[PDB]
Amino acid sequence: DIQMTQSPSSLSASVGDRVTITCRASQSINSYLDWYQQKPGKAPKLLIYAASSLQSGVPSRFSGSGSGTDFTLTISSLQPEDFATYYCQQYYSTPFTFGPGTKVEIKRTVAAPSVFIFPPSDEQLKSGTASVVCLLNNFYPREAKVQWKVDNALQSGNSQESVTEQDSKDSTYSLSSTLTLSKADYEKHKVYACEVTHQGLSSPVTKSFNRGE
Amino acid sequence: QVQLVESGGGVVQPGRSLRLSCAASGFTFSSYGMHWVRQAPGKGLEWVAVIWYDGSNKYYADSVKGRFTISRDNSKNTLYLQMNSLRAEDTAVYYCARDPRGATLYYYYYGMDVWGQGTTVTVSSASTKGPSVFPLAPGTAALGCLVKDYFPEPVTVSWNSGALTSGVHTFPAVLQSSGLYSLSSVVTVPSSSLGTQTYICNVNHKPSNTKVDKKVEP
Repeated sequence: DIQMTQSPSSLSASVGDRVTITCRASQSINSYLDWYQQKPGKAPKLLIYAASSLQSGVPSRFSGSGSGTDFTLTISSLQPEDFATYYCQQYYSTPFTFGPGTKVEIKRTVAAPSVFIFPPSDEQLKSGTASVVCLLNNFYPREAKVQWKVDNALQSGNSQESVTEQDSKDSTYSLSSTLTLSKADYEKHKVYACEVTHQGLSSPVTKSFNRGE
Repeated sequence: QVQLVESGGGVVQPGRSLRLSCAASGFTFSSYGMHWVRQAPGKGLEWVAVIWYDGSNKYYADSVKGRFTISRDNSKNTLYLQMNSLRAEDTAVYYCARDPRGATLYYYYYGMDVWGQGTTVTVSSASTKGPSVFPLAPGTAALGCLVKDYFPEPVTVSWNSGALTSGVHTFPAVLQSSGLYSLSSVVTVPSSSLGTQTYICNVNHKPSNTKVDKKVEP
């Protein structure tokens, strides 16, 4: 089979920018390449076929080039409606393979997250389980790192993270981390701390609480 | 009003089988190749199968070869995908798409130029189950709701019955090792309004016919 790769994984751009993303085939696929645009919760949409031909109805600010193993998709002037994920696809040989996609996101100034930590509720505890939540709110860019400590001991394997899509208004992201324990463990410990790493912060920020205070 | 309409999605236990249908209309179905493409939650597009305009030949992705069968009936304007021996990793939205493949416009016109809307397949052993809703108690304060242990997707969450929308962040759900989903929904409010403003998350889980209104209090 033929392997497709893309680069970069994500890029931050502004309206009016000239955007260029690339696709690479593991072997020559001549001009047998499609480009697609997809927006969250919707079907892909054909932009370019045969490496350089514009699909009917698609704005001319889009274009494509390359042949063989290297291809590019270019948006001459980014419009608000172009912030999306873009995929290449070879149809030179079966099985037909997509690239991993390049997410074109909205650039903004660095914004450090706001950190909140929540103890498990009385109600949850009555049912034998403890969930401790740390919120990283309204930061940019998307790369952020959360870490849990219980009585200064380092947790691993008991947390799960989730991240929002780029907010439409301020273009920030938000992150939720949930530390899940048995009610019995939770009550054998005192200090619960979420430690956050992010470009917007001089040094990591720690939010903590003492159990039952 | 060229249109592809998928159907047949749903929950299915691992090892069991399922059939998707894609009804085509508004064009000459018998002149187009057809693809199935799927997208796992949070993942990119993965190609599943293709079949040519006259059902001549059919090709499959390696991960579904031997287990999936693509077929078509040109007198019913329909494309099918028979899925057997379903595995957890098969869980996705499945799309059908048409592909002229040089049949029209240009001999080099190859591409999926029209897509269906997608139909979700979920492969899991879990039983339908409504969520538990726990409060995340609070110049700006954060509060929220932890929506825990439900199956299947999705839940919808609103605050004060849709009245409160600014500063609301409802995260993507995560699948726990239990096979049950969990998500949280949070909102930041002025610290002043606590005690003066009431905050209630509204959660509904239609597959359980479960509806829960949770007051989130300081």
